[PDB]
Amino acid sequence: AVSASGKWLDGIRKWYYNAAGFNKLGLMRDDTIYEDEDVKEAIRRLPENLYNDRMFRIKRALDLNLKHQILPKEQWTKYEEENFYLEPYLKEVIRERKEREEWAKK
Amino acid sequence: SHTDIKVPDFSEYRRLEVLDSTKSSRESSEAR
Amino acid sequence: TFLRWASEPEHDHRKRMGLKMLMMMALLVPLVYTIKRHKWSVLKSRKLAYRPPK
Amino acid sequence: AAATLTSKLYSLLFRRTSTFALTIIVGVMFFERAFDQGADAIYDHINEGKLWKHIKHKYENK
Amino acid sequence: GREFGNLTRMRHVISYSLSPFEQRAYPHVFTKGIPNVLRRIRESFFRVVPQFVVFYLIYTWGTEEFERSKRKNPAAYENDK
Amino acid sequence: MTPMRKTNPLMKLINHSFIDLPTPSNISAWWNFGSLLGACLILQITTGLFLAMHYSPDASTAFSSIAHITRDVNYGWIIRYLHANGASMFFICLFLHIGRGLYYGSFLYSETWNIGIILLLATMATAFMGYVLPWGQMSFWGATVITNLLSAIPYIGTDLVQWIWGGYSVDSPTLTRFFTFHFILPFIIAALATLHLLFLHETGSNNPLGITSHSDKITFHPYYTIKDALGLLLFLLSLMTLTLFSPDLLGDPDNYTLANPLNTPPHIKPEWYFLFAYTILRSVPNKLGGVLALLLSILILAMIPILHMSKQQSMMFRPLSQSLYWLLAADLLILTWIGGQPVSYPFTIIGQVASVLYFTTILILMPTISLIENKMLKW
Ligand SMILES: COC1=C(OC)C(=O)C(C/C=C(\C)CC/C=C(\C)CC/C=C(\C)CC/C=C(\C)CC/C=C(\C)CC/C=C(/C)CC/C=C(/C)CC/C=C(\C)CC/C=C(/C)CCC=C(C)C)=C(C)C1=O
Ligand code: HEM
Ligand code: HEM
Repeated sequence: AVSASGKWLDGIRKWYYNAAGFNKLGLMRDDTIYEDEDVKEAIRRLPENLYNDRMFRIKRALDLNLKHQILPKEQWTKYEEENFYLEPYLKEVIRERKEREEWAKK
Repeated sequence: SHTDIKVPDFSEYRRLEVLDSTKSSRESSEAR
Repeated sequence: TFLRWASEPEHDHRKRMGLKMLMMMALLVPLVYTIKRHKWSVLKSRKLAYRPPK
Repeated sequence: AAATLTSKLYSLLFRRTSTFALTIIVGVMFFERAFDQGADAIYDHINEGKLWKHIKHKYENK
Repeated sequence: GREFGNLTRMRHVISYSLSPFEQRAYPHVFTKGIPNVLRRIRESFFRVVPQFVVFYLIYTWGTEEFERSKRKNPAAYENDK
Repeated sequence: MTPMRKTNPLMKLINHSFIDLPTPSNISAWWNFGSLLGACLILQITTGLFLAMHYSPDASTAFSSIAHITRDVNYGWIIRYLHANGASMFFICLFLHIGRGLYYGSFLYSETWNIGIILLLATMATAFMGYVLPWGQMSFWGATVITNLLSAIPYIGTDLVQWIWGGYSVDSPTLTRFFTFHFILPFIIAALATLHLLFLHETGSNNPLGITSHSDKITFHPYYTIKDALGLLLFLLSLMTLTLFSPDLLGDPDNYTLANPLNTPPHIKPEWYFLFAYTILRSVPNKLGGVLALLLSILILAMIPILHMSKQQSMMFRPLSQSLYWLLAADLLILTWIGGQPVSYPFTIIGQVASVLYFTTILILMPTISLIENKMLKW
């Protein structure tokens, strides 16, 4: 595979990640996704610990935005430590919807 | 345990009259 | 000058009311902002903590 | 050691809301006169001679 | 879902607050307030300003070109003779 | 023993809408203009009602009536200026009220967003018929141009124009019906505004972050009352400064000369708030093309929710979309500026470029960059 292009792709993605300010508030990537019915069901399937963590980090972000403050540098989220915890659940829900729609047309 | 909880210091935000944890706040109440 | 009056005979009165408005705003705007800060202080100083079972 | 001015103003007036309203309206009565007179004097002092009330002297009482 | 009694389900969170009368209305508004505003301005300066600068350049040139057009043409009179 | 605001039917509504309304705590000033809009409406209504007690809606005495208001009616000049200046403030807040939704993604509330489009069109009509009431040179001719714009209809054309005019041209009958329509529509807008708030309450307000705010909701009575009471004070400060120091800044002369059907001023430019659309019209040589452009413009707002492709509401976390947004705003500023300038070579070409750039950015660039940002996030 392409090495220089892949490294350039990784570099620009990391640059874009730092440009987005949600890491400044301790938010993970999966917290910012718009909450449509599919996301609502996906959240309903989360285990209690991840659900509890998600709610608290959202509260902290809202609280910080309240006073126009920013979390300290050392506590910013890092590009390599992020875990896409919500990806498997959302994918399964979307696939189920596609199967239902495919059946419904015939 | 519920006893490990203790309120973090708000000294920075407190009024000058009630900064210290020694003098009663009752007298300053009317003024504040 | 006479023509400027004939097209605006409320000139002097308009500016007098403006003068009073300026001084009244100067007194009021800081006061109302102070009340806003007073009420909102409880939220701006709020501190949060997260203590899961472990 | 004297009790602060604000403390006295609170106990006698602000503690009871009815007196709090009474002092407000009396203050409005007084401040209205004071503010109006002060502002008018300032405006006139900015424009001596221009305002016609300062010109009446040159022609009055025939 | 529309009443404070039942909106969400949270757990294991604590909050601390002080009364309005026990704290200053302008705390650290000289040492901690101004720098935060400067952070806000700096963090979003290049995302907005430069575009509006282009607008100003387009506005100035335009006016200049418009007036430049009304100037008389010396090349339309050299031969008129 | 229980609170009396939870039993009386009239107090239940006030409690729901005003006192115990759950509202996000992190909403910024952008969420204040909503209230201000209603406040401004309430001002206009009262200001206009007092002007109606001395206005004669006739083509031969309307202009003289206004002159009499400003010279003989006690504090008539201030009332007239407050009405005129308060209309510009309405649009300023209205444009900023619409921009917030565009930026933060509030259009996802279909019902509320669509009701707003209707409210915008209703307010635009109210302001146009109000501006013709004074019966000045600009008023007379501005109505003529805008009313002759319906002749582009394929087969009906003239019929609508003559029907609206109540005759073969613009004259007293047109003035009278416009006066009545001006009077009534604002009250219709009030009913629409209640429907606007109705559909809103089912879901609630959207926070700047775009994440669900159900964990940080607070009551409205103690916090946003004072916060919205401070905004209204600033709104009044701006309005009173405009009225008491620069009464005629956002207006235009030639409205103080009697309307002449024969004479016509050269520039004849419309009001500032109806300038961006005016340039869009002039950019297309065809009449039918221009009118379609004007309409297609407003229609874009209805189509914007369908064009959304990103997996986030707010553009706060999408800087490329932010840059496009601000470029679009600058384009609107250029359109307004061009509308204020005469028809000439540089202005005409610039207007055409601005118009095409406007449409292309909304219809093409925004969806493409949104997908690109989804790619760099490994969505
Ligand atoms: C030259 O200068 C000028 C301009 O400039 C060019 C101007 O302009 C103007 C201005 C004037 C005009 C255009 C005239 C405008 C009209 C007027 C003055 C008339 C004023 C009065 C009114 C409209 C009031 C009449 C209507 C009334 C009371 C309507 C009441 C009905 C309702 C509430 C029902 C509607 C309800 C709701 C929420 C909104 C719609 C319905 C809904 C459920 C939501 C709809 C959407 C959906 C479910 C979403 C569907 C789904 C999804 C994803 C998207 C689907 C996408 C697909 C592609 C299928 C002037 C004068 C001018 O001189
Ligand atoms: C013309 C008179 C109008 C009035 C009186 C009015 C009134 C209001 C008020 C008071 C709010 C609450 C503000 C908030 O909670 O942020 C609001 C919200 C809203 N308005 Fe209007 N509005 C008007 C026009 C419009 C227009 C033209 C649009 C165009 C889209 C619009 C779209 C919206 C939307 C989407 C919201 C919800 C914002 C959110 O949920 O964050 N409104 N309106
Ligand atoms: C949103 C609501 C309204 C808007 C936007 C609006 C707008 C306007 C505008 C821009 C003008 C012309 C100002 C000028 O030429 O300087 C005007 C004139 C007028 N409007 Fe309205 N108006 C509204 C509501 C009302 C209402 C409810 C009445 C009820 C009587 C009213 C009565 C009048 C009158 C009498 C005039 C004549 C102005 C004059 O004689 O100078 N308006 N309006």
